[PDB]
Amino acid sequence: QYYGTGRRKSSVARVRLVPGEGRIVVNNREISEHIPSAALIEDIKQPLTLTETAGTYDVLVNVHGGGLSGQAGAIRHGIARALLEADPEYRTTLKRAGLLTRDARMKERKKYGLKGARRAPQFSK
Amino acid sequence: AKKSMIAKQQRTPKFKVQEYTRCERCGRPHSVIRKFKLCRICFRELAYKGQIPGVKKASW
Amino acid sequence: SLKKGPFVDGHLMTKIEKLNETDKKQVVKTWSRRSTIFPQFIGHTIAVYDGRKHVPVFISEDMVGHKLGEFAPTRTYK
Amino acid sequence: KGPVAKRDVLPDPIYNSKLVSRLINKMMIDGKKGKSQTILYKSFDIIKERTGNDAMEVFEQALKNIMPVLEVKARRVGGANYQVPVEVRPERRTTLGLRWLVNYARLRGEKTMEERLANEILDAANNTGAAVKKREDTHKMAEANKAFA
Amino acid sequence: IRIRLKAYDHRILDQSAEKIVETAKRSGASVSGPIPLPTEKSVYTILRAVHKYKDSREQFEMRTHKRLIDIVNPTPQTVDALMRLDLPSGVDIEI
Amino acid sequence: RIAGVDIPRDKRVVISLTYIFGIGRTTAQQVLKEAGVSEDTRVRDLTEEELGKIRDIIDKLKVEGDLRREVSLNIKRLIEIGSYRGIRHRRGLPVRGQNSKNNARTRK
RNA sequence: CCAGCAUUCAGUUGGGCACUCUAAGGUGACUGCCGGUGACAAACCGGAGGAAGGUGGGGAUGACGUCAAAUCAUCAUGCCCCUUAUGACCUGGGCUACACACGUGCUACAAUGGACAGAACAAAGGGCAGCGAAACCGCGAGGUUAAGCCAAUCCCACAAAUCUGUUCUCAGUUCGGAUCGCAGUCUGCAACUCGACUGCGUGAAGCUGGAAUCGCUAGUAAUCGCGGAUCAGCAUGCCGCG
RNA sequence: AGGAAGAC
Repeated sequence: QYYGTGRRKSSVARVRLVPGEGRIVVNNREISEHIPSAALIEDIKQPLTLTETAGTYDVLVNVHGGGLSGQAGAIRHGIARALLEADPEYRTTLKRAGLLTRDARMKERKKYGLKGARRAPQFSK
Repeated sequence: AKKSMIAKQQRTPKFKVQEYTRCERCGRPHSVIRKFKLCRICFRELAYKGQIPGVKKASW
Repeated sequence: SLKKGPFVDGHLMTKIEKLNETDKKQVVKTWSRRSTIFPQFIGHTIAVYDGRKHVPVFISEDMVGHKLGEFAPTRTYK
Repeated sequence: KGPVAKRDVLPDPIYNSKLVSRLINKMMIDGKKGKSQTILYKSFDIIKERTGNDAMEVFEQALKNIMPVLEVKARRVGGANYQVPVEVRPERRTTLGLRWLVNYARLRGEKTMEERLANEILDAANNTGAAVKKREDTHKMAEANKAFA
Repeated sequence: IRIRLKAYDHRILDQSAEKIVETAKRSGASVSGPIPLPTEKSVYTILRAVHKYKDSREQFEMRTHKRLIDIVNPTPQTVDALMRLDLPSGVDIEI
Repeated sequence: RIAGVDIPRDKRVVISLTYIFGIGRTTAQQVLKEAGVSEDTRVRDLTEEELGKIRDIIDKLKVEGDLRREVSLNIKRLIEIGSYRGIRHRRGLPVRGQNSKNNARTRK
C-alpha cells in the first residue's frame, strides 16, 4: 500500500501501489479510450521495465488539475516517489540515472508593457 | 470650469442614464475606480500617504 | 423601438394630430431628430433642425419604417 | 560570453533499438500525430514492398544523400563580399539535413502529407533529388570558391 | 455555531485566533482549531504618469483573508460571555 | 437547369444548390432534410419525381430574379426618398457607419 | 480530500486527516567538502547527499545628472477679458466626416486544413439597484416564473487548440469573411447621424506579399482559449491566468 | 598598412 505524490506544471497526482500481479490503472478507466498520446504509454511503461519490479505491484492513480503533458510529468514524479518509497536499495541508481529533477518550469508571470512576458510589442524609428 | 460639472455631479440629473461617475475627492472623470471612487492620480498619492488599508505594493 | 412600437415626442405628436384633424397648416417647427414617422403623418411639411437652420421637408407616402432623422444630414462635403 | 551546452536523455541506455525506438516514440510532437503516423507507417510499408530489399538502409542512404558535408558563409573583406567555406560540426550537419528535408518536403507541393514525405524520402534515396541537388549546389559553390580558405 | 473573521492583517488575526481558542478552551466549549480559508485577491493597475507614457504602469495589491472556527456543544452562558468579551478593531468578527 | 442556370455535376446536392442565386447552405440543408436525399447525392443519379418536387419547392421559394428585383426596388425607393442612406449608396461610401477615413476600401 | 470502510444514477451521505489544498513557525542552498589552477589570498573548472550550485525563476526596487524632455487638464501669488460675460441654463449637432499617406493590431490566402458527429484534460478573478441554476417557449440573440449565494457550497464555469469516423482532392473552392437588403433580440427617455448581437441571402479583395523592417534564449516564441477592469450596452484595445 | 562617402 505504498503511496506517492507527484507535482508537475500546475497539476498533482497521487499513486498507490500494493503487491498485485503487475496491473496498471489511472482513474479506473483503461488504456484504450482513456490514454491517448503514446508519450503517456512510454511514461507508463518505462520505469517498471527498467526495474526488476514490473509484475509484482499493481498501481491505482488519482489525478487532479492541469493538462496532458504536465499531467504526464506529474505521473513521472508520482511513480518516482512511489518507487523511492517502496524499494530504496537501487534508489541511488535511479538518482544518477536521473528523472528526479522536478523541473520548476511553470508559466511565466506576464509583464506590463510586454505581450507574453518576453515580447516587446513592436519598435520603429 | 470644473465646479459647474461638480454641481452636475452632486445634483440628481433629469434622466437616470445621464448620471455618471466622478471621484469627488480630486476633480476629474476618466479612470475613476468604482469601488473606491478615486481616480489614478489622487488614488496613488493618497495610497502612498497610506490610506485604503487593503492596498500596498504588488509583486508576485 | 424594436418590439413595442415607435417611440416619439408625444407633445408635438398630439399637436400635429390636432392640426391635421382640423385642417392643413404651415410647417411644423421641430428641434427633435428623435421621432419615428408614424404612418398617419402622410402629406405634412416638417421643419427639422439641422444644427444651423430648420430645413423644410414634405412627407411622402413611402415613409414606411425609418425615422425622421435622415432628412437633414448634418455634414456638408464639397 | 562563451558557448555552453546541457545534458538531457530521452531514451533508455540499454535494450533500446535506436531507429526503431525513434520511429515508434520520438521527435514528432504537437498534434496531428496519430493518423499521420499510421498512414506514414503504411507509406513506409508501401515503399518497403515497393523496393526489392530492406527499406531502412535506403532510408539511411537517403539521409546521407540529403546530409551535407560542407557549406559556405559570407564574410566581409574588400569590396566584393567574399565567401568562405568551412568544415562543419556534426550536430550542425544533422540540423541542416533534417531542416532541408522537412522544408523542401513541405515546400515542393503534392497531393497530401504522407505521400509527399515519402516522395522526398525516395527522392533522397535515389541520387537524382531536388534537395539532394541543393546539397550538391552547396558543394559546387564550396569547391568553386574554396580558393579562399 | 460557526464564527468567521476576515481582514487584511494576518498577524493580529493570528493572535486573535489563539485568544479566542484560549477563551473557548478555558470555558470548556468543545473547541475546534481555526481552519485557514483561502484568500481573495484584487490587483489594480494605475498609470504611473499623469498625462502620457502609457507603457509606464504600477500595480497595487489588495489581499484579504478569512478564518473559521466551530463550536459543537451549545454552552450558552460561555457563548454569551464570549459575545460580551471585547475584541480589537481589526479582527472583524462575523457570527 | 434548376433556376434556368446550370448546376455542377459531380458534387453533393446540399452544396451544389448553393451555386444558384439567392439560396444558401443552411436553406439548402433545411429543404433537403425534408426532401430526404441524405445530403450526399450526385446529380448523375436521381429520379424525375424528386426532381419535379424539388423544382416546385424551389419554384415556391424566392430564388431566381425576384430577390434581385426586390432589393433593386427597395434601393431605388431609397433613392427617391433620398434620406442620407440613399446618398451613401449613390456616393459609394460605407453605410452602416464606420470610420470612413481609415480603411473604407471594400467600397470605392 | 473519499486513502483506509459501509452505502446510492447526483462517490450527495454515516465516519476520518495521511496525502493535493488553503498557511503560520520553520526546515532548506550559504562557496557548505574533494581534486586541480590561482605564490597559499579573492576567485575559476570538474565532482556529492539534493528541489535547485555557484545571485534556483520572476517581480517590486530605477544613484548624481542630461534632454529649458511631457503635463498650468488636481492645487497656487504673476498679467490679461468678464462679472447687464471667454463666466452661466438647456435642445440639436460635432468629437465617429474623407480624394489620401502613415503607426499598432485582428482576420485570412488553406488539405500540418474546412464542415459535421462522438470522447475528452478543468488555472486565476467576479458577483445583492447583483450573480442568476433547473424547466418551458423560441429556425436566435433572448423571454417566463424563477431554487441557491452576502460566497473553498450557488452562478459566470458548457475551456478551446486535443483524440477517433465521413466528406471535399487543389479550385477564388465546402477557403476567406468584408461590404449590402430583409426580419429580429437586448440595453437605454432615445440606437438616423452614432451601440452590440442573431437568423437569412448576397458573397468582395486576397493564392503567404519588393525596397526595407520588428520581437524572441530552462514554458521562452508561436498558437489555443479563459477571466477581469471603465461601464445600462459596446473588443481586435489594456491588465492578468492557464 | 586592412573600401569613395557631403551638409546641418
